[PDB]
Amino acid sequence: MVLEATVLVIDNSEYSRNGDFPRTRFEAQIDSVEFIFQAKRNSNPENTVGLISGAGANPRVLSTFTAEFGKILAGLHDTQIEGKLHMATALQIAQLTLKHRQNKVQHQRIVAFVCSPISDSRDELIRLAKTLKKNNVAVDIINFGEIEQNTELLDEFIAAVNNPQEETSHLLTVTPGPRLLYENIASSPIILEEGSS
Amino acid sequence: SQESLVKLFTTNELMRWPIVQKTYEPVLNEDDLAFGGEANKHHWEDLQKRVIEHNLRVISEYYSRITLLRLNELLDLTESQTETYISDLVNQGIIYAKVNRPAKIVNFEKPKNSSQLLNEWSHNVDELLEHIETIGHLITKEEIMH
Amino acid sequence: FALPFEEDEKNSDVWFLDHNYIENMNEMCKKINAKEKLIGWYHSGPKLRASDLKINELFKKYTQNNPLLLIVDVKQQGVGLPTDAYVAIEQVKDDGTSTEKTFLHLPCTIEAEEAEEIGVEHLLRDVRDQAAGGLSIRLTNQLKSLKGLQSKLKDVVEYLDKVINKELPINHTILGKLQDVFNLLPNLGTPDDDEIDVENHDR
Amino acid sequence: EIDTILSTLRMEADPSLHPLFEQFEKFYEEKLWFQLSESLTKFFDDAKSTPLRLRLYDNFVSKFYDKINQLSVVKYLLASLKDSKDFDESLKYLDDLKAQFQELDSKKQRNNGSKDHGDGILLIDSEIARTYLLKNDLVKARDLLDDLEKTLDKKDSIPLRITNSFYSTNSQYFKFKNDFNSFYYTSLLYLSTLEPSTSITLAERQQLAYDLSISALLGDKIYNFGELLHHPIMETIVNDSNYDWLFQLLNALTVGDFDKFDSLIKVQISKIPILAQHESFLRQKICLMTLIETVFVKNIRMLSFEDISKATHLPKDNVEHLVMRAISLGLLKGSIDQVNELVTISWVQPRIISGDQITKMKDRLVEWNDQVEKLGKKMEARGQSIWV
Repeated sequence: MVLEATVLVIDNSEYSRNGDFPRTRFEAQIDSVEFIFQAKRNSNPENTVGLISGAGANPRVLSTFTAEFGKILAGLHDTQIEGKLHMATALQIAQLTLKHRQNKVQHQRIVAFVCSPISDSRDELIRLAKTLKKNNVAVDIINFGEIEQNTELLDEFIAAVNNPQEETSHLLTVTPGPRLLYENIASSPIILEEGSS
Repeated sequence: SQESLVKLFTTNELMRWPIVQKTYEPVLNEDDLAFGGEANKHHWEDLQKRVIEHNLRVISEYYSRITLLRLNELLDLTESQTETYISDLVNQGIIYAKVNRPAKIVNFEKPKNSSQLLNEWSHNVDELLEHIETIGHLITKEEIMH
Repeated sequence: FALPFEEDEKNSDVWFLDHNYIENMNEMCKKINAKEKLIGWYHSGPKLRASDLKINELFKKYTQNNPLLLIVDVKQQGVGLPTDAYVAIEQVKDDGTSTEKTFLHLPCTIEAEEAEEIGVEHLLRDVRDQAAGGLSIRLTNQLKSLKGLQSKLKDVVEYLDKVINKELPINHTILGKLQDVFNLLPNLGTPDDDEIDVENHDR
Repeated sequence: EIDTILSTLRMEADPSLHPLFEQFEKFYEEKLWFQLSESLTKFFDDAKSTPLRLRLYDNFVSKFYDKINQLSVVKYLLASLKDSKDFDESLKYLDDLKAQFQELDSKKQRNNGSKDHGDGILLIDSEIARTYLLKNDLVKARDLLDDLEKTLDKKDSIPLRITNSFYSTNSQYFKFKNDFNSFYYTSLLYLSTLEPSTSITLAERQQLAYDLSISALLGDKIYNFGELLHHPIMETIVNDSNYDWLFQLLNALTVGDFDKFDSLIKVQISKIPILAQHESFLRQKICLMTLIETVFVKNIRMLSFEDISKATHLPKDNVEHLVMRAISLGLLKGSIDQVNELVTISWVQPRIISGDQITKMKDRLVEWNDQVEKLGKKMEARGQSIWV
C-alpha cells in the first residue's frame, strides 16, 4: 500500500526449523523479507520498514523504520532461529513501533509471517482485534504455517479486524510445500493489497 | 595404615596413648628403618611424646580451664611428668597455661586483655546493625516477586 | 540520561524501547568523556518486578558485566534509602528449587565526586539536622537512630509471621542471617559486660 | 531408503511397539521434524528394554544433525549407551557424534549466521567420563570433568540440563570411594538443577532416594534430614516396605529421639550390614543433633554438662568428649569449661530451618522490638525540653 509503514515479524520457531521451503523455512524467510521491502519502496518511496523477532516470550526490536536494506538484513542472521511465535505479544509490541514514527500520514501495518500456530489463548486476539482497528491498524497474516495439518484459527481473527474504514486485513494463502516462499508472496497480493474505504 | 596415621595427626582429635600404641604395635613398629631398628626403638618411644604434645595443643585451644586431675587421665601420664611437659612447651613459646602445684586446675588460656575484649564487643554490635540493614532489602525483594 | 520508553499497565511484558537511541547516545558520550560507558539502567521503582529481568537482558548487550539496575525513588516515600541497588545474577536456588534469574541486593552508598562536591556545598545552605555537629546535633541523632533501627527490626517480625501464616516462599538466605543475629547477642554475666560497666566509670 | 529399515524393525518388535516405527516413517516424509524429534525421544525411553534401540538410533543421528533439535541427537545416544554392557561400544559412538558437530559448525555457522552447537559437546563429554566410570578408569573421567567445568565458567548463560549431567557424573565418582559427605553435597545440586521436562522415571528417583538416605544418616557433617524431604525424590516415595523403615530412621534423627532410634537400629543392624560397621558414627550423631539443637532453641548461649548428660543418656565423662568433638567439626565453636561445667558457644553453624524454629526466631525478635520501644519511651522523657 502506498504511504505505509510496516513491521515485519520474522517467525523464530521449531516449525521454521522444519523444512517446507528451501533450505529450511528460516533461510526462505531472508529472501521473502528482502522482497517485500524493496517492492513497497518502489510503489511509494516514503515507505520505511522495521523488523521485530517472533522469538521467546518477548519480541525484541531488531530494527526500527529504515530504508537501508542492510540494517533489516543484518537482524535476520543475528536473531536466534529456534523460539516460538507469540501472536498476542507481537501485535502490541509492533503497535508501539508503529506509534513512534517519522510521520503519521502513513498507514499502520503489521505484516506477520506464520510458521508455527498460536501459543496463546484465542480470545485474547479477538479482544485485541477491536483495539487494533480502533487506531486504524491492520494485520496481514501470511499463512503457510497453519495449514500444514492445522485447522485455521487465523480466519476468524482476520474477520474481527476487517471492517472498511481506511485499513483492511488480508489473509495471504500460500501453498504449504516447495515453490519458494518469495514467489508465493509475489503471486499473493503484495503491491495490490490495500486498505478499503 | 599410613593413611589413618597421617590423618590422625593432621586433624584435631583427642586420643589416648596405650590404645594408639596397641593399634600400631603389630603394624608400624615391625616395619624396619622407622621403628623396627634398635636406635629406632627410641624413635618409637618418641612417638608417644609427639601424641601427648598433640593432645596438649588441642586441649589448650578448646579448653579455657580444666582440672589437673583430669588432664593427667586423658594424657595417660603421672602427675610429675604432666607438669614438666606443660613447662617445656611454654618455654618453646607455642602454648600458655598456669598450672597449680596443689593440683586443682590448669588454666589453658593466656589471660585476655581489657582493650581486646572491648574491641571484640564493639564489632559484634556493628555486625547486628549491618545484618538487619541488609535483611530489610531482601524482605522487600521476596514479597513483591510473590 | 533518559531514553525513549513506554510502560503498559495492561500487561507488564509490553513496554517499548528504542535500540537505535542507545547506539546513537554511545557515539556522543565517548567524545565528551571516554571514561563514561554504559554500565546499566535506572528504573524509577519503587516496586521491582519480574518483567524487569527481561529488560535487563537487553542491556546485557551493551556492557560485558551484569547490568546494574539502580532503583531511584522519585516519589520520595522513604526517609532513608534514596538509592537501593540490585544486580541480576543467575544461580541454582536451594531447597529443590530451580535455577532462578534474580536480583540480589549489593551494597550501595552516596559518596559524591569531588567536582560534584562544590555544587553540593553551594545548594546546601540549610542548618542540617543530621550532619554530625556539636553536642546538640548528636543528641537529636541518638534518638533518631533508635527509632531507625526499631522500625527496621519491626519489618523482620512481620516478614517471619507471613512465612508460616500466609505461606510466603522460604528464602533461606534471610533465615541464615538471622541465625547469626541470635549468635552475636551480648550475654550478660560474662567478664566482658562487667569490664564495659567499669569502662563507663573510666570515661 | 531408511523406510525399509523401519519396516524391518517393526516386524521384529513387540505389537505394542509397532505404532512408533510407523510414526517415524510419516513425519520424515512430510518433512516435519518437530514431531519426528519428540516421537523418537518417547521411543528411547520406553523401548530400550527391547534391544531394537541399537539399530534405530544409528539412522537418525548420522543422517540428521542440523534438521532435528541440538539437544535431541544427544538424547537418543544417551539411552542406547546406558543399557549397553560393552564399554568399547559406549566409547565409540561418542567419538563419532563428537566429530559431526565439530565439523558441522565450520560451515553451518557461516551460512546460517547464528546458532552454536557447542552446548551438546559438553553432554557428550560428561558421557565419555561416564563410560570411564563404569569401566573402572575413574582417574581418566576426573580430568575430563575438570576440563568440562572450565568451559562452564566462561559461559554467560548455562542452561540447567548441561550442568545437570555434569553433576550426575560427579555424584557417581564420589560413591565409588564411598565418601558419604562428598556424594551428599554434590547430589543436592543435581536435584535442584533437575529439568522441568519429563523423560525421567519414578523408578530412577527411587534408586537415588535409597542412596541419598544412607549418605545422610552414615555421614558426620549432616544435620539436615528434611533437605531430603524438600525434594519429591525422598518425600513422595515413603510408601514401600523398604522406604518405611528408612523414612523412620531419618525422622528419628530429625526430632532427636533416642528411644525410637534404638528400636529401628536394633533391627536394621542385622538387615543392612553396611549400617552395622558404621553403627558407631550414627549412634553418636544423635547426641550431636541434640547438642546443636538445644542451645539454638534456648535463649541462653551457655549450656551445662548435666543438661547434656540427661538428654543424651550418657555419663558426664562421655559428655565432655562429645563437646570436644563438636568444636573439632565446626558444629559449634567456643570455649569448654570443665571446672564450671560449661560450654559457652561463640558460633552456631547454619542449620535446616523448619517452621517451629522460625516461630522461635520470630518470638525472640518480638521481645527485642519491645525492649527497644521501652528504652525509646525513656529516651523521649529525659530531654523533652531541649534537643537543640
